[PDB]
Amino acid sequence: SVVQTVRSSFNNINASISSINAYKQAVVSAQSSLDAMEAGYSVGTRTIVDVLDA
Amino acid sequence: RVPLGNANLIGREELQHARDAVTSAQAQLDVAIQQYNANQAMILGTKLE
Repeated sequence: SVVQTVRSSFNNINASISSINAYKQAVVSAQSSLDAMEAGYSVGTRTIVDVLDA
Repeated sequence: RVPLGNANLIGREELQHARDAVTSAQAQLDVAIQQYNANQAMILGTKLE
């Protein structure tokens, strides 16, 4: 039982690292989309609902 | 559309197409102007009688 538990914990740490990387990439993508939506609104090609959704 | 292009937040093809549309509209306005001038050359006297 100790064998299996320690192995599982190790794999879990690795999975956590990978998930963190994925989420950082997602955050950057969302920031870019929000900046685009805000600039469009500033120039007058988009409403404010889009800004709030972003 | 122009300012968004300064930053890379809009496709370059779209801005190119906007520029082309402006140029085409100018050319067609020139066509209309020349047609009007062509008609005017027959009645430049400015008196009916």
